[PDB]
Amino acid sequence: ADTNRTDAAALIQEAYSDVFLDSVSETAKVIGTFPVYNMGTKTTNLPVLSTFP
Amino acid sequence: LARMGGASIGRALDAAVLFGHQKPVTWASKSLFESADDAGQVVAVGNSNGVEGD
Repeated sequence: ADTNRTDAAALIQEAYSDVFLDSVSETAKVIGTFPVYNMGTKTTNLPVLSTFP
Repeated sequence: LARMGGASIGRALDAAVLFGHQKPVTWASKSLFESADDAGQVVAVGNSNGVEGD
C-alpha cells in the first residue's frame, strides 16, 4: 500500500569517494642518504692504503 | 713514502716522551707515565657508579 525503498530502488544511485584512496609512496632512503657514484661499467676497483712504516 | 717517513718519526717521539717506549738510555729524565708512577701519583678508576668518587 506504499512506494517503499525496494520499489524506488532503480532510482537510487550510490556515490563514490576518494578520501581513503592513495597511491603507494617511495619510502626508500639509501640513495638519498649515502654518496652516489655513477658507474659506466659492471665493476669498479677502489684502491686503499693497507700498511705503513 | 716521503709523507710516511716523516709521520713515522713524529709517532715514535710521542711514545718515548709519554710512556718511555724505547726511550734512549741517555735521556736521564723520567717519561711522563714513569714520573707519575714513581711519585705514586696514580689514580685507579673504579666500578662504584661514582659512590666511591672514582
